[PDB]
Amino acid sequence: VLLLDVTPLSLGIETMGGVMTTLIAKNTTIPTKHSQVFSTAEDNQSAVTIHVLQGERKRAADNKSLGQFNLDGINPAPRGMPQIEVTFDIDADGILHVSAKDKNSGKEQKITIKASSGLNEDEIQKMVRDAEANAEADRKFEELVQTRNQGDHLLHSTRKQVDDKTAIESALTALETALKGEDKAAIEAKMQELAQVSQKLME
Amino acid sequence: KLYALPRPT
Repeated sequence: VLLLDVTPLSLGIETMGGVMTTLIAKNTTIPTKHSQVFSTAEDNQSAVTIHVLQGERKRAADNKSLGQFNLDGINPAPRGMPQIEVTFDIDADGILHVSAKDKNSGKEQKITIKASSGLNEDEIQKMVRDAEANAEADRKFEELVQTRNQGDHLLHSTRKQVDDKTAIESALTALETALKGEDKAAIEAKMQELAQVSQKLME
Repeated sequence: KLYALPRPT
């Protein structure tokens, strides 16, 4: 074969912090079916938002949206606990079916997206030449959101382990006021501090 | 690995 039909671009979902986390790589041959288990970003999260994205760039907002939908009913429960199976199927006709399932509740939802949607050739050329153009660029937002997400969980997971307090609370607002920043090593520095006024709650 | 989502709107 000289020819073959492929889904032209990365396709995935958005995850915490606003990254695109893909399920099916660009130029993958289709029909192709893929599955990936997600969980919940915050504790006692009851519902989630599955957003389908087309494109290569690390930041969700930069990729083409194909659709979105909710998965509700999830038991309130500690972040990471709920097993949320996300599945992409592209059949023959290039019809794209996404579906998210709560292993617990067994609650499930699905979206059916049209073959004709996404990016067009011109768009798909620019997506890529845009992508590698901002390679370094995007590997940067990568570890950033990695760290926000990390400091966020703490901000959260510290706040409830608590005078080394008047102090912890301090950190907490040095951490909160940094998370919002685009300076990683900062956020992480600030994390470092919390890491050491808080010992005397582990002690 | 394993990834996390957010709450809807």
